[PDB]
Amino acid sequence: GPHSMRYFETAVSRPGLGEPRYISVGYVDDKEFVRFDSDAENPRYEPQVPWMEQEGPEYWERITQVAKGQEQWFRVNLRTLLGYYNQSAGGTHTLQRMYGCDVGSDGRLLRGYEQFAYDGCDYIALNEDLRTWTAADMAAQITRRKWEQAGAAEYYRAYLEGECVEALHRYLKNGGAPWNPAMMI
Amino acid sequence: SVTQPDARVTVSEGASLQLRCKYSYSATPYLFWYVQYPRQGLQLLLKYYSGDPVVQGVNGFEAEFSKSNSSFHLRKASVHWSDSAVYFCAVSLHRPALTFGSGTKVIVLPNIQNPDPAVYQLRDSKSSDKSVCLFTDFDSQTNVSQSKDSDVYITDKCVLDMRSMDFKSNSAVAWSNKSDFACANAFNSIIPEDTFF
Amino acid sequence: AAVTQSPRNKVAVTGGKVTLSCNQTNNHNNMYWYRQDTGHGLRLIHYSYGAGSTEKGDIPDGYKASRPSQENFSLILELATPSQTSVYFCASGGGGTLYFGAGTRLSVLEDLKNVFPPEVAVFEPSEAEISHTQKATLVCLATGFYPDHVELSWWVNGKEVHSGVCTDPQPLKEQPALNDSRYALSSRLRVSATFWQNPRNHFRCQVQFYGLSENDEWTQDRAKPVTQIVSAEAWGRA
Repeated sequence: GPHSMRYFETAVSRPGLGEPRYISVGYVDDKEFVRFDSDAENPRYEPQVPWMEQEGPEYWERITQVAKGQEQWFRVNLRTLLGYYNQSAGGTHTLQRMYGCDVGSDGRLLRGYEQFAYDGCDYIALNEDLRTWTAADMAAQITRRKWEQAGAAEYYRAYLEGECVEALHRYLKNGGAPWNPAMMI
Repeated sequence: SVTQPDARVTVSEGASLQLRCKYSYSATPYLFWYVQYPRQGLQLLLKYYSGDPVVQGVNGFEAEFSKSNSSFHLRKASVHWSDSAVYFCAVSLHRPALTFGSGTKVIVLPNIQNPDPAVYQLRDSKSSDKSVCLFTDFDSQTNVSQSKDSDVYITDKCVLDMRSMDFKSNSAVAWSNKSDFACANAFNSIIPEDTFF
Repeated sequence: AAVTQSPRNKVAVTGGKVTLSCNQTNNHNNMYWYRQDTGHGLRLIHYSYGAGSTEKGDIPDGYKASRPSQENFSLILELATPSQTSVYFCASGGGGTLYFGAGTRLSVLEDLKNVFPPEVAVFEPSEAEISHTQKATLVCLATGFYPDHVELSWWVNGKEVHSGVCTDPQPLKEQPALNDSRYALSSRLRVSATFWQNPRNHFRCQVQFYGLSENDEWTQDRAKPVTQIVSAEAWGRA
């Protein structure tokens, strides 16, 4: 049958209480199989299922480093959205990124995802073509313009059609955001 | 991944310079061109992430980005002798850190005015018996082959510039303490027919 | 620049503890540690996102990193190996662009006794050359030094000169067969015949050698190969 991998990245700015809390959870099919927390005593990716504990320490070391880098990716874009909406830097705000892929019985890609939400409302999302974007408001339309100009959609498209399919096939044995300034919010 | 397929470039002065840089990415990455002049740190020439694919830089250097070719070539119409250095192409995309190419050393060969090939001999300022033989005033197209002997040492071609005198010249140094040190058997090294002795 | 490294020159020993330090004054959140080796260009060892942050680079094996503050990023070599012999660069990472330091040359040898300062000798211009070219070429020769942490400079009448100077980009293996081989370096200061023929003109080839620090214990009966300046001289004649 068909399968699905899905990651959820949430960053919540706590003004005066330190740098925003970063959390990343993963879902193979529809089971939470991995999880990262920045407020943990030893912040790293953790296996949330017994069948992921078989992975070597090299694997966990690699995927953790991405999250710690993604944590830096979100703190920067939180500053941007703070200015885009003309909000004060003394309030709490949340930036969310959802991505993953649906596959078929063949094993090939069926649908890729790349969605961004701010304060619980939709912002910008990758279309089914994996080439165009759908913006929610005017501020996101400003974001889409530079993303179509830089071709940020082709960054994720290689992931969704690539290792996202491959990593899903791997976990069934029973990545991050671009750092091009124009490809940012 | 980033590749500078040419490790070395030897060009005549005043000519054109093309430093090659290709990247292995599915999307447009943050591109950089750094220059490392002899015995110096790294200095930024230019960079690109969006907008005008043609980027201007200091010292008459311009780089053109081609998403189709997936390259960030660095070009210069008329290269000066001072541009003789090593150029690095950097890249950032997945991480906020720069991955570098293997670098390319450029060697500008000076427009030699009047080649006056000659091999002289110099004596120590302190001693006398010990000496060194100097090859100089030759054309830029000349290369240096060291004598196969183990105890006879030959340096590489070296260009000096008498600034304010409009005079650049090539030069090489040979020396040995062996029994028969003499600048007749010093330079098997392409030496010109019109070479003075 | 606003990025400084210490030390700039270090002679290490196999098995010793080496610590490179890099301070900044730019408030850049990111700091980097690279090493340069011919044929490989510039390779990443370790970097940091901020105070307390430590991230592995492309080739972290053998090295340890430390970010005690926003300004300081240090590289720690617990067990020094000859494979760690290279030129190291530090950087600050405000945004995407990088700002480098002057760099640090590190040599790790099997035995510290193989460290030698250079022998400097100035060779007077040839009279046949002066007669032909109306010019005079002096040649400085720095021989038998190890490792190649030398900086050559020409000094005419007290001032450092740069015009009419060319120095070999790399030293020579005196005994090319050996892994540990002393080096030889040559330089060329060329001036007018008249200027050389002025007997009240003083010429001096100055060679800067970087060797051992004071902390290293020396038991060799010969002078400790510390950082020093070896130089030869020559006067004008007629």
